Amino acid sequence: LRQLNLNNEWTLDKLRQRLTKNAQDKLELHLFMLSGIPDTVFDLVELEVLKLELIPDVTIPPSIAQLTGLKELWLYHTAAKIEAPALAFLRENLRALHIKFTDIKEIPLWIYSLKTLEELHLTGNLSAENNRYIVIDGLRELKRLKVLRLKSNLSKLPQVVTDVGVHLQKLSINNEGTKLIVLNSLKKMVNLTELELIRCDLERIPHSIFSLHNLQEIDLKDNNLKTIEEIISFQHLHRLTCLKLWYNHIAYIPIQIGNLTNLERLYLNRNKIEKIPTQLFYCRKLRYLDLSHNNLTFLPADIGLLQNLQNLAVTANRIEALPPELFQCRKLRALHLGNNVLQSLPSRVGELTNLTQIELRGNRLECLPVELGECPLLKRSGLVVEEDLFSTLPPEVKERLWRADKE
Amino acid sequence: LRQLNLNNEWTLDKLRQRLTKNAQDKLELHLFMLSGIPDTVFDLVELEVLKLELIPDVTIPPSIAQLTGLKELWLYHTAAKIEAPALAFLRENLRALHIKFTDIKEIPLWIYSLKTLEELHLTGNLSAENNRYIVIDGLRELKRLKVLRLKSNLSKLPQVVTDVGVHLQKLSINNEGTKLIVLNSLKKMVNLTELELIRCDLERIPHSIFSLHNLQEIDLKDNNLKTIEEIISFQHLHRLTCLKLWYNHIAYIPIQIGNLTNLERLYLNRNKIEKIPTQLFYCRKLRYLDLSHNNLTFLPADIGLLQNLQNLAVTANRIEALPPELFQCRKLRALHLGNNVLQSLPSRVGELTNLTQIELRGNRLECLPVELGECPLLKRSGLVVEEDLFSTLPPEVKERLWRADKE
Amino acid sequence: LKQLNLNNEWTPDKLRQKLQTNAHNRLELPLIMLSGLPDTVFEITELQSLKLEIIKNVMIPATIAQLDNLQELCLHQCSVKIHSAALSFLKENLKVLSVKFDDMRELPPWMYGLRNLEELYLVGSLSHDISKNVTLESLRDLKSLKILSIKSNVSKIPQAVVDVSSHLQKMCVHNDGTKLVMLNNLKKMTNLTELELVHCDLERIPHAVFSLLSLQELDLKENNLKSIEEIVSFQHLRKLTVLKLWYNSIAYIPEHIKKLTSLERLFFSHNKVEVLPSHLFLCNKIRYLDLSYNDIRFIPPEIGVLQSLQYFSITCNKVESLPDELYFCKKLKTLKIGKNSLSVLSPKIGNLLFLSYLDIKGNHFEVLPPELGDCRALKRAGLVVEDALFETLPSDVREQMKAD
Repeated sequence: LRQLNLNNEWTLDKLRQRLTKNAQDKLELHLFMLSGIPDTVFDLVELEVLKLELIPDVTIPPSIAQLTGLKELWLYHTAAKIEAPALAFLRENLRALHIKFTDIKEIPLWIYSLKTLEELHLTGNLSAENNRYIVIDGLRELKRLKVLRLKSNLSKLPQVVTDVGVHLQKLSINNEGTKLIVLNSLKKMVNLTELELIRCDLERIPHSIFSLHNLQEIDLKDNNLKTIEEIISFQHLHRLTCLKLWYNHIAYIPIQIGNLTNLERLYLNRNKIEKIPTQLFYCRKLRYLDLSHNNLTFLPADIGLLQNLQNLAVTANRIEALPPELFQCRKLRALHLGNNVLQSLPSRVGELTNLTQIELRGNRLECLPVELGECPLLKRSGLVVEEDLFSTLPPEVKERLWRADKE
Repeated sequence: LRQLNLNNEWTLDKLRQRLTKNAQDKLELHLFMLSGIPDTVFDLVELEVLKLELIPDVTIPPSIAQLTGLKELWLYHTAAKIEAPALAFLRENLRALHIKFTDIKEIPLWIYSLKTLEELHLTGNLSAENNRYIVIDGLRELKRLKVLRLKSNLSKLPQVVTDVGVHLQKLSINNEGTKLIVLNSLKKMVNLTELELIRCDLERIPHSIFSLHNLQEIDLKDNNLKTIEEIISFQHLHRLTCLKLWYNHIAYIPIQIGNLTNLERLYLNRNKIEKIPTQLFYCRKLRYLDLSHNNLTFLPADIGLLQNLQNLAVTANRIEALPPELFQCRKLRALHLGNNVLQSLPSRVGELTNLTQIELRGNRLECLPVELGECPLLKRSGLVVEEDLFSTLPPEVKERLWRADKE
Repeated sequence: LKQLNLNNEWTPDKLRQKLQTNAHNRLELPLIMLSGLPDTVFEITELQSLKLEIIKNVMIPATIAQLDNLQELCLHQCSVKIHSAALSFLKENLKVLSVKFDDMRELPPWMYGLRNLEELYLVGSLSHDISKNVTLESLRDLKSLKILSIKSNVSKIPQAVVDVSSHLQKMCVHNDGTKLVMLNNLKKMTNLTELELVHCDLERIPHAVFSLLSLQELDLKENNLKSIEEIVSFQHLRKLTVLKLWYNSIAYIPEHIKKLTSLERLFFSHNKVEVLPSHLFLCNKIRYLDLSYNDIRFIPPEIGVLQSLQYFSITCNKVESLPDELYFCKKLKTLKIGKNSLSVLSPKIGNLLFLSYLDIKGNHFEVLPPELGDCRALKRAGLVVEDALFETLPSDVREQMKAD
């Protein structure tokens, strides 16, 4: 009766009504606070991400074998019971699996027999008394696993994680305000290509990072770094393509960081940088750049040296003008220059026809120059311009802008 | 039964029509004087700021997982109990919490477990016997707290904020008539960009603001500042841009304010200043010169030098005649001349173009000159004036202004 | 229970969205068609005024103490009561009042108990038993009352006005067709500066108005004045600069106006004057001279003395001949000659460097001369001319005033 009642509640039409899409552009179905799982939700073969958030008394029948695109199982606070045929079906179609748990209470037990999945996520405190990282010891049978992401406020680095991570490609560690004691134990983690350390509050770069030649992305967001004096030891690495020291308090970025030519993306926004040196911009292949919410008083010289870029983020600092330094760049596509004290836009920004966006959320512009009327490519929806600032353009130019918005 | 009935009566569509927007342009919902909290409120997805006011002893359901856009929890006299999955969700989502309480036991004890919280508004007395800042001694667990509003009648500033202020970026303390013994304890608090000491009855500017260096917005509202002679040292503060010395007992301005070239908004309104020294008029960066409700009898001509001035509010002053040099500054956007003794407004206001709202009602203005219609952006809503004063304009110029009201 | 239903009905959000501004540039709540005041009014502490329109038997609580910004009340047909501490707070805070009394009870006796009152607007319908109003005679309690606008049938001037002889600065009556008598009270004005007797049914200038010694602005609008004759003592009103005598039946202005050498604002529009005198033009201090819609036949050539005249509205009059002496005065900024009886316009107009207003609508003209381009301060929006005569102008002359 319970299953029949919930079947009458959630018909296929209401399921298509509740169907959404996630950040991975996969079909998601947010099922939250249901006494039981439906059967029509397993009838729909279109489903790709089966979401089970806080649904108690879960017992999945083999009609989950009816699912075709099932590669994601977002079970949150869910105790899942799966029969052997449905478990074997999961052993050939399931690929990604996210778990939200309150310690051992909400951790499924059938995940260890799964040997063909490729992605997995975990979230929930693990460093309990007398159970120091002892609940995650059964993840050794998983050989095809490739992606493992953890947010489990770890007070210490688990040795089980170091043993497990041999077959790992992407690993992100979030401690949400807790010390991470790497203690040079990441030297074994040679296969890592992306290392994210979000809110590890390190205040020092561990020496084990300088040993991995596969890392292209290094992420130290919200680590409260003030003085980066460990980038001199980063010179040994020749794989880091993008450093991420953003949402920190880095007062100044030293000179030696200009020796990293392989760097292509600098995310240093919301920092304490006062003057960024010109020698730092000797690396002209900085395709992405994030320098917003900073204390830059002027845009320095060797931005003119930069040529292989696509955006600069200059939001919320003390820069007054677009100098010829930004004007020697011929590939910029997005300008994040809002809420600034930018006095004027000089003429050559009206040659920048390939201008996807501008950000001007409170900037001190006198008026948009007529050179911006030289580019019909930038449309009213394309750029972000204040209404009082936008109206100063000529009526022919404004009509062309609204036309290109329609056209 | 009351909780279930409240879930039943507060339907979804009536909540949709109950939705409003705040000053921060976020979707809003004010729950005032209810038995509990409806679950259909928690079924909402577009809501951003929910406002819990006078809610007696309710428990937060985990259905807050639906409230993904929820970022500001407003707690007014609400003793809230919390479910563990909802506690985790608010730990990972909720970012702004305002707590008003009458008793120091009314503040929830799970607010310390929040980790994504940055804005805290503890309004209500934290100072009590053996509970004087010992209850909020758990804000050491708070890590990303940047805005800490304290309308709490603090006799002396806590040691806990001296511990926390390394990461704090705004300290709004309202004692409603209790003097701070600051004791230069803000030296360890180095990351403040804004300091709003309002209604503190300081009667003098302390030296803790002077020891700091990162401040850009300094408000000393209603501090009973009789003398402000210390501002000579304010050149040490190279980043200040808004010196809100309003609502005080300031009777004069020392000439060393001319050293403060970095000021952009100088809010001296509702003070006892009777003469503006010309040295104050040296600062070219002033944009919001609000000297309203003061004892000024004349306006110096050097106001024409202040080209960046936009909103000159001299409302309710003793200024009898506006000098022509006042209209030298072409950036005047809102000339608040109301409640003054202006005998006649010169025709040079026709040269101004940025003027959007001029206030002349309540003056000794004999008649409105024709050149006032020369301002393009001025409209009837902007041109607030007595109806007979409006009738003095030519019916063709009056047609132009009435059309600006229409078109 | 009505108060409870009022609190339930009018949430503070509804009163916040009701908020607007009044005619005095104050934050005013226009509470209209209600049973009483809600208790959620006082949660809006930033309020500066309340408009109570037809809300009778209202009892104001002490929670009005939260309205620190409050400085004005506007009671429209409201028989309102107040509580003792609220009475003390509004005694120590309020500055402006405006009470209308369609019925006598709608005028409250409590409102005179304040002492911080500055401005009062006593609109309504007062009974002819004016001296019996002891509620009126309580304005002596007000130690700062400067504005007193009584829009009611004030036949006999109260001794309440006597008791506020010094502190008053603006005195306004709209008597609405009743003769203003008992002149000794208006004789007792000592420091009054603005006397606004609008339609006091004055068959001439009262001797009380002329016994004023510190007047600065006198308005006798809609008062059927017969003559201006006693002016040998207007010389004691050296403080007077504003004479407002339009919408009247005056037919002549004698030489006696030479007594006041501080007169700036002169109003004589819509009057029965058939010929403007030259001895009126003998005074040169006069900067504002209003004579619109009059019956003036011609302007004597003595108007050249009136150099400081910045306003000479002769529009909609009977004037057929305009002398060249008026065009000698270059300070005339606001000049309206619309709907007059002129034939041609004077070519010599270019000496008027400061000339913003020119209105010639309705008046018969043959050809607009090119000399209209000679005016420097003239504007196309300021030069109100028909579209047909807008066509009859050279393109350069068109652009001279059209292009800003």
